[PDB]
Amino acid sequence: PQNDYIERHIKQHGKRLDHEERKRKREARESHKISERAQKLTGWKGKQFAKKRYAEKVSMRKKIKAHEQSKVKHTFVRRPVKMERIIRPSALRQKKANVTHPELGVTVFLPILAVKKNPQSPMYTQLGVLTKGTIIEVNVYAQVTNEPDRDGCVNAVLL
Amino acid sequence: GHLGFLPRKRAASIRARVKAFPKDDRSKPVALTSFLGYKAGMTTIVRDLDRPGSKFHKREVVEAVTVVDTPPVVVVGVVGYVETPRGLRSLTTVWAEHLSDEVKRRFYKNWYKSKKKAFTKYSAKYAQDGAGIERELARIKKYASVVRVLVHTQIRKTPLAQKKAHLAEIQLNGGSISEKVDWAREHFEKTVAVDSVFEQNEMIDAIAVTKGHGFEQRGYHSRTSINHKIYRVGKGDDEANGATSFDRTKKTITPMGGFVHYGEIKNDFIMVKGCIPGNRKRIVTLRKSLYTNTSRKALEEVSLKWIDTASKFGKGRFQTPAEKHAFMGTLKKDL
Amino acid sequence: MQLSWKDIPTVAPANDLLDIVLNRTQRKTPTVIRPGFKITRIRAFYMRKVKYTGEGFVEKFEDILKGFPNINDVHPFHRDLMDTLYEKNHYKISLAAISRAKSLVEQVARDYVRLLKFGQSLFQCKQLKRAALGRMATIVKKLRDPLAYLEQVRQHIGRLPSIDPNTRTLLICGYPNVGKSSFLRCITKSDVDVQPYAFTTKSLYVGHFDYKYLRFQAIDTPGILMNNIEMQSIYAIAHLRSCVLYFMDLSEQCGFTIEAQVKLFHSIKPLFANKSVMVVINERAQLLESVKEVPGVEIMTSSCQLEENVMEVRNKACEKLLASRTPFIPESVKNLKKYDPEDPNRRKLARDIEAENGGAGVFNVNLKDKYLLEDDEWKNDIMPEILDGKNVYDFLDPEIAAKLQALEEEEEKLENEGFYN
Amino acid sequence: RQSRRTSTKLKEGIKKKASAHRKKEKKMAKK
Amino acid sequence: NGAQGTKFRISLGLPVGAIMNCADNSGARNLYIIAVKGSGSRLNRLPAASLGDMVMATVKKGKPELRKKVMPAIVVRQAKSWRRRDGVFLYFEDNAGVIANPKGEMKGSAITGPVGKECADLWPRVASNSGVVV
RNA sequence: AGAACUGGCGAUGCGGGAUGAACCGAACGUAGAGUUAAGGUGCCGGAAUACACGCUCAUCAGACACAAAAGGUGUUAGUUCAUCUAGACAGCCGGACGGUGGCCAUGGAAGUCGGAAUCCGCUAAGGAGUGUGUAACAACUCACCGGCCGAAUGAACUA
RNA sequence: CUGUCCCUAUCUA
RNA sequence: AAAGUUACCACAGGGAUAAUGGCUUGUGGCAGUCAAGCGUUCAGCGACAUUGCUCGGCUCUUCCUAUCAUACCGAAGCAGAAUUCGGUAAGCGUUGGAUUGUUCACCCACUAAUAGGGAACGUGGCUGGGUAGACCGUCGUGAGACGGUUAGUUUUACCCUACUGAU
Repeated sequence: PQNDYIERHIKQHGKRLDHEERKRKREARESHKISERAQKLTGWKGKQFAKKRYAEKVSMRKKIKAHEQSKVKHTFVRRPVKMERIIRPSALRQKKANVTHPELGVTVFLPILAVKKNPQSPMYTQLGVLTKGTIIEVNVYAQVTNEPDRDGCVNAVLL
Repeated sequence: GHLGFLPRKRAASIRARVKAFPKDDRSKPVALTSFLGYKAGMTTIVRDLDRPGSKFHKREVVEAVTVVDTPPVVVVGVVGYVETPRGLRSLTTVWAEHLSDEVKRRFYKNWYKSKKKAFTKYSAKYAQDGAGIERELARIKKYASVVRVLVHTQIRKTPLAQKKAHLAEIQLNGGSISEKVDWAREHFEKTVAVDSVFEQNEMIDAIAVTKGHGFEQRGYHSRTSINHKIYRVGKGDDEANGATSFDRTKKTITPMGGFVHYGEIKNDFIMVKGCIPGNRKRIVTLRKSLYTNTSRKALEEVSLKWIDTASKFGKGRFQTPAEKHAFMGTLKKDL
Repeated sequence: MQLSWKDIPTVAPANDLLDIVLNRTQRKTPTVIRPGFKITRIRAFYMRKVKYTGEGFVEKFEDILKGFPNINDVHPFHRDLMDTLYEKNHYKISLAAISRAKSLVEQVARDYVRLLKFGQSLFQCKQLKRAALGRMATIVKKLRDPLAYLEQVRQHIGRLPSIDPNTRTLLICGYPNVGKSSFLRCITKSDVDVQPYAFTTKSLYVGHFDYKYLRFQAIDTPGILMNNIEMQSIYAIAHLRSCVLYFMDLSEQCGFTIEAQVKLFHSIKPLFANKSVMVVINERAQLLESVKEVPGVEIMTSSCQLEENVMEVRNKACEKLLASRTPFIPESVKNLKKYDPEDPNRRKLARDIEAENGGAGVFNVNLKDKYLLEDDEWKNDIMPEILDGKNVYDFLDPEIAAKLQALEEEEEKLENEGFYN
Repeated sequence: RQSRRTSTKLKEGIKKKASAHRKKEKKMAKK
Repeated sequence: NGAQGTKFRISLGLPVGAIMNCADNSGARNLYIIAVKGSGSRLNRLPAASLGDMVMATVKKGKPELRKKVMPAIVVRQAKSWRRRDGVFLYFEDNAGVIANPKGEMKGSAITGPVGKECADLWPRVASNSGVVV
């Protein structure tokens, strides 16, 4: 427990007399073991193995192409006045939205100022709902492109 | 619970027939693989413990050992079993031409009203110039692959009032099946000593029907207990059977005033540590471990130090009447 | 702990940690539900799964944080040793990254659980759960570099020496390539060859030895001539309470002239002046007078190729560190020879007899043939000790024949008088 | 092991789903 | 640690919640049993200790220093009839125990009253601090 | 989901789909003979264990639109390109250079801790070096050619 | 302090 | 001078719903490049990595594996010990007492470990927390309060049967 001794011990005494042979045989068998796993593995494990193999193949293809390139050379909020028993839980209220600029490669998390025009209802605009397509204003107009009710986030693109 | 022991129904009969027998070494000398007997109460034994590793090494330990009455067993016939795809099959059987009154009664349910014509016809034909018995013996020697010997207990030599013997088959483990029947022929009408089938320190497994309990149905079921060591083997005529090398007191193992619910031991008996399925007066059959279970506990010998033989009824402060007389002394009724 | 942090749990990379957490969530918790199930039941099931995932992530992060020692909150010697090998600010930033990831995971789990209970449909609940899992994966994914760094430093810290600055100790200093480790080999169990190239030892070596029954150990250093390997030696020299031995080569080995070595020793003198220094020399010797200008430094002219003076140096270093009715004996015992373990002809002990007989669990020691007796013929004692319910031990006694004769005489004197009739 | 029996309810649901998918495919001819 | 052999299943008569006198000069008057270490968890069974067993107990009486604390305790007297290997059944005068660290070192300089043979032969340190063994 | 139109169900037996309310056939008086539909022709079950061309060996294949985008050194049939007696692929024997330890980064880096150059000189061809290791070289391997070698074969895609 | 319980067993009508 | 306007239009009037189609699980949302191929030649779309901030809690039995321990094997700076993951694996086990403003947050210990669930309104084999249908009419200033009418139905069972036993 002093230093890299295990490497030093290996150097001063050597690895197993068949360690290299075992590694070579394992590498040779890997060609068939991969196929066996792709054909034997079932359930979620098969899905994971297939996804990993596809990702590895895509990465290898991309690397080959790169080498070839070089080879040439939910709502928003005694304030209520006239609303009936349509109480909206505070959990559905979010003050900040994700705003991205189409012309700039930078995004800023900023508070939501006011809802301009919520589609699918004028009542939605009055109540400040955040359905997809709603036009809003942000403290620097932007429109929400995602569905906050299904993901809990409010993504908007500056108009 | 234990689903393996189900169904917990009544046993087929009091005599629990042995379902399996130990291995059959066809080269060893002919010998019996089981023996009959009757449970006779229980007693406490204190002995030294020669067992290395145990904390109690070189120490005395109190233990309980059961006592089974085993009068000499007499052979009356043999059974030849052939091998068939549907299991072993009995092709024929033979008898000794002479049967004790016990087995003759065993073949009748109302003996006193019976004419007692148990084997008169067979015996009459047996006394011919052979050709009837030798034929069966040769047939068994030719086809039979395993041979079992039929024996019965000497109930008339037992202090029980049953007066009826129980037939039982015993497998022969030794020499070839021809040697088996050859040895059996020399033993027809003869008796086999209890000490010939077992010896001291040998492990045995008992098989018998446990005490019944009626509706709860409970009890009265066949059970098997294995790994029971034999502590001592005695004889009815061997006076001072309860006298250990240390105690050396001329007293029989029979408790003062006799056993509880049982008579007195005046025949050969087997002493084994622990209890046995069944109760007193129940017929018990003894097997030997069903296999080579010679562990250190089995291997180690048990040198007995003292044997308890006091009055089992109630309590007891003395082992023999002499001790009681000496301690209590003379009394009014004495003189 | 404080000596060697070999107990730190392995820091699974972002992909491995995320895979483990997701597998634990999928396996332990149930995963079977139907749209026809009670809405509250589905909400509770999804919330429980999300909470289990968050708890697993929090537990992993907390274990990683607790196992790893806070460099700033560790002994100054160990703190500086870690700083030299791993940049202290970088390590602190890496730990803060894990802390921030844990805080973000907790906040995400709480926010989603608060929002999840309001799901009006199974699809909405499933989408919220998937969004929470994606947030957790993204938080874990960003930690790939800090997680890899943590795993590397964990796998490297385990093999570090268990140095004990508080204990009295001696430090082997001097120029590199001067066989400074040869002295270590011949004074302790350590094993490092001469290796005529200078920087063989990329890390400190420690070896234990005992003098006057007092515990001691020696620490080897690569040497000084501004690099990590050289830098770590400075803090070891300064913080450690050990005495420091300066090694010098009085030969062409290492190429450095005696003047250069003396000048370097003088230049580094202000750092170890209070360490009770000693100098070992592994017109040429005239310059040693200048070295001796320091009262506390001796000049051990020697050569580390053998044990010419290592034996004396071992005691000298320890001494410098410390400076900072009549009985009855049977003649048989005196005459009996000692049991030589290596001699095959030595007297066979009970161990040999037991081995020749069998294992310890099968051989039983026999007390017979050992105890003395008047006649060895009956050594196999079978003492009954019981007779007709009477204890023989209460009657065993010599010269009982006279008592029996007296009893017989009394019986005769009572019978002739007609006592019994 | 899984049952290979063709459940009547499942079979009819399969036909309904196939008809719905065919309707969507026919209505998707806008490119 | 402390043990010198395998447990022997003697009769158990000291379930959780029992109180026994502290047979030592450590100043403690009695020990309250909260759990029995090394025992088996049976359905609804209360963990039962016995002579020579190591259990965790809290000093319910004595000097304030030992009060409210929990430390391992070794039972030296059970008072319940049990079968010894030497034939005859025996039981002690009353329940008693001693307090010691998990290493078997007794807190009191000497034990008082009779000490069970089984506990003495299983805890050498207890026998070292014992003066009356059986 | 809504708007319109057309059948089935009822005011419908019967045959088949093993079993049915949406499937297929189908003009209902009681009988005899033959010819058919769907559905079938190894047995239960009346009918060829019929003929012919190909396909699958599947650690629970298979005999009826969806979790389906992919992987498999699991089979058979194909499209494109390219080499092939100037010697196809494979298997070995050799070479695998010279500036130069290219320039920076240093306790140290001769290609394989690292940053960008990745240039020129000669070749049937040989890198500022694809991988193993040495503090560092060393050696070894392919990127690439020749010697033995003797004919077809590789890469990407379709069924 | 108690069979509520560890842990149930026994007798009576 | 009044009429329209109003998706808060509120109070009454009326139309039809709302009481697995193999469901279900581990990797997000919006934004951009990278692009198997389709877009009339292919006027549009688009996989994988990449980037920006971001009603609990009781009890006996059966069964599933998505297995905490026991058995075996591979990997990991695996020096030993101990530890982490993965694969076969359900044969055998998965604890004695306390928490009661949501008790499910969560107490202190034992044990090799104290794995999650199904048993179709899953069961009371099992306990209590729970907090309390509709119709009409009267007084209704924008608003709530008093009638009256009513439903309180898986049930004993010497009914079927698995059972444990017994003729």
